[PDB]
Amino acid sequence: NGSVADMRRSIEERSRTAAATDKAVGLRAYEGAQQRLAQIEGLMDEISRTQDQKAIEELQARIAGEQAAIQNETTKLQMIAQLRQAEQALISEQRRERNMRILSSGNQGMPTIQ
Amino acid sequence: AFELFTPLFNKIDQTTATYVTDISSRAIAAITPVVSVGLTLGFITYGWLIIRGAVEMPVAEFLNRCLRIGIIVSIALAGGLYQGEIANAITTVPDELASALLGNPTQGASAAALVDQSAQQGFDRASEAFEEAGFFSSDGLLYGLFGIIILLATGLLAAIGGAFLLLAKIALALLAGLGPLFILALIWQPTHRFFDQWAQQVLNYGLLIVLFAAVFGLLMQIFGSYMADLRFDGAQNVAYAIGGSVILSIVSIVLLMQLPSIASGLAGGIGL
Amino acid sequence: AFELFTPLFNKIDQTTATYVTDISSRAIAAITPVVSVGLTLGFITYGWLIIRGAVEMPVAEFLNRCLRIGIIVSIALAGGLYQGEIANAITTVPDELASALLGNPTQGASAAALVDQSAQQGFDRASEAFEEAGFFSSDGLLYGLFGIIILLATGLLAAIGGAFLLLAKIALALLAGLGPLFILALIWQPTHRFFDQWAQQVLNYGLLIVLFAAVFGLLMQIFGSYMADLRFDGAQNVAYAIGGSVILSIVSIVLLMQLPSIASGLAGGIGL
Amino acid sequence: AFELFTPLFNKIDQTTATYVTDISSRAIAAITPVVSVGLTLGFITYGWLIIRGAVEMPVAEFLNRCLRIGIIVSIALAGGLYQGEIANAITTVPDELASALLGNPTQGASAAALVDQSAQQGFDRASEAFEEAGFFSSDGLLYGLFGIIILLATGLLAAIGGAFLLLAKIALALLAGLGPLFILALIWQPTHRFFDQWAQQVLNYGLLIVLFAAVFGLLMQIFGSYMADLRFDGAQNVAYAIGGSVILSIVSIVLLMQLPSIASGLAGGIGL
Repeated sequence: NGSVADMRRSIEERSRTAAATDKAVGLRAYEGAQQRLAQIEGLMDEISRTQDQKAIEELQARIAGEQAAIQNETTKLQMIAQLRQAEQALISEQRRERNMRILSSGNQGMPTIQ
Repeated sequence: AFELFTPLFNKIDQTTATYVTDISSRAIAAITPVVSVGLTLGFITYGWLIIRGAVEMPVAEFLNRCLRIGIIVSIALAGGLYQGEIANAITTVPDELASALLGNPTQGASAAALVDQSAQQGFDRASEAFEEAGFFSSDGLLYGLFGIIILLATGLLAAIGGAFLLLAKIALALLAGLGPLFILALIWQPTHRFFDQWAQQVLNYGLLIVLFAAVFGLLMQIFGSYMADLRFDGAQNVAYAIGGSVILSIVSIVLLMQLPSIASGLAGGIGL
Repeated sequence: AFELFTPLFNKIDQTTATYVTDISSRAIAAITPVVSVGLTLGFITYGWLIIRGAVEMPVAEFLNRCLRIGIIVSIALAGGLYQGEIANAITTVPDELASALLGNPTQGASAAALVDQSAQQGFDRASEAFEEAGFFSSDGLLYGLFGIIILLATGLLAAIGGAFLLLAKIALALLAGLGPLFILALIWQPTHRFFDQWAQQVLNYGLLIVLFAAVFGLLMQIFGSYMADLRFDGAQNVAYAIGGSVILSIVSIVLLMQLPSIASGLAGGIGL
Repeated sequence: AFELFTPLFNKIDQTTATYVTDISSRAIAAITPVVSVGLTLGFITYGWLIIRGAVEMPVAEFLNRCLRIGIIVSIALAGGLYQGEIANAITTVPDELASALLGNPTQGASAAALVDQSAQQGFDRASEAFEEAGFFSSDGLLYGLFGIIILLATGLLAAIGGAFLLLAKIALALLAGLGPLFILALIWQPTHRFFDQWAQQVLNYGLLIVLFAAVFGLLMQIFGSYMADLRFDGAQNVAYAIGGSVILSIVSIVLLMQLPSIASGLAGGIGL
């Protein structure tokens, strides 16, 4: 909506912000992944000191839950990638809408000689 | 809608009216009373002096020569009716271009109107081509080239025809404005050639305006109809349509090119 | 199929028939009986007066002058059979262009027909180029440019030739319509120059039409054959083919541009 | 801003001054005293010789011939005021092109200024088209073609008009510089034709500069206003706008092309 110049500024802002958002999400997620590795290493430090059978069975189920959490993060990353692709497609659609609006054959105006 | 020749023609008409027709009307109106009285008093004085002085033949020489001068001056000062003649030229172009050779009658239409309508059909086809180019993001500049070709053909045909019409109108306006100075040239034998030349140019540009209005109206109407039938559907061959467009454009263009030479040649052929 | 010059020629021929030929025929038909009886009665009256008081040379000068006036008026009024002369021009174009210089026998067609066939071959090659451009979404606009160049070459050549044919036909129609007035110019010694000029223009445009019929038919048939052998396969060099197309187009165009000066020069060279 | 015709005109003016006008000024200044004294002493000498020994008509022929020679030499030596006439031409262009036919109040601009402003409007529209082409990475070269068309139309109109203005100015500068040699040509009967031809060419290029100033100013202002209204918003048809641009351009180019022939024809029509 609005003038074609506003459409142009909105589209350029969306493109730049989308690229920056992709980068920032990747960076923060990688930091989280490194902390996840530290946590896994900690769980294996506990495995060395386990004494009874109940303790090691609880630790096995804890590590299984940890694996489930990493699985969930994998699914979330897949979902983020799909959303990234959808956002790029939407930006392209907006570009083409602006292009169609400029070149539409339904336009009736032209400069006036005065 | 597409309106380019109507505003341009109105603008040029206003410039010719304010600067070539009104100024001539202002000058003739200012001198008409004073020159009238002066000529009458000169007639009386010269008659008395020649009957009491230098030899003259009153019955034939004086009356006949005075009649010649009087008729020439009357015609020359009747050019002060410039508005009638400029509007006569303004009416001439559309009346002939509308139905002289078209065969299609309308309640009211000017030459600029018909050129604008035909050019609107052509430019609408070009706009549709541009829209198709917009649809295909890549693999779409072919439609852009099609639109450019259509635009150039329609524009160049319309521009040539309208510009020669403008030349005819401007020239006729300037000649009508400068008329009285050249009708006055009949008074003296050495200056008769000036009237002959002015008359020849008037005939030249009148023949020009008739030929352009008639032939240009016919050709531009044909081109407009052809472009109005042009469609980028799946049933019409694009190459055939664009080729027909360019062929019609170029045919009309060169036919119109021959016409100025024809007008000048007929004007020269008539003795004058 | 590609049909552009046939409808255009038919439209222009209908226009000229309705506006020049039919009006001239109707005007001659309206005056023929009345002028005939008036010319006869005037001859009788002048004969009686010259034998009864006026200055006369009874048998030599009266018979000679009467015969001159009668023969000249008979030819001019006979120009009233305009429909024959218009059909003669419209058939002079195809008979010459069909087989006079082509050599290869053509069963039967018109000038517009052959121009249409050759232009169809060119435009079909352009359409194939556009199709190839459509196949390669990107890296395909090169084929679009190829199609544009083919389309422009074909269109320029066909338009140039057909437009000069149209000019010749229109001019011949107008001259045939205005014929009787200039045949009457023979009667008056001061007005003999009008007949001389009319005859010179008639000869000019007749030579014009002969030259374009012949040469244009030959050149357009050559171009049509060349384009009909063009293919975007893997065995033909695209550059060679497009270059041959543009070379043939430009060669034909410049030759055809030299022809009008030749026609006018020949008409001037014959005294008339 | 767009400033091209102002620097070019100033460059050509400096060149034409420093060579054509300054050489003629200094050469006339160097010979003026010598020729003055020589003519005076020669007049005294020939007077003494004719009154003592030579064939003479004392009071009528000798005094009249001396007067003719003196007036012609004085006029030819008045060419030593070259800067006056060069400034006269360089100011005749702007005064006429400014408000003679435009009808708009003028701050005191020049012809180059108005051409620059209108061409700036056109080139700004082309630059906006290029910007839009930059926005659409692919599917944007259509806007590049639009910009190329706008740029070519504006540039070619401005170039034709400005180049004929330049031709008129250069020709007038050369003629003014060589003026004295042709004003001295009235002294002897055989060399009279040289002055006649020089005067005819002066009239030719003066009429050229008048016509181009007026008409080019009007047309270029109209084109500038039209292009200043052009916008690539969603409300104007791109095809309509570009077509109007090309039509205005071509209409102006051909009208201007008719002008040199008109100027030369008028100069020839005046006897001289």
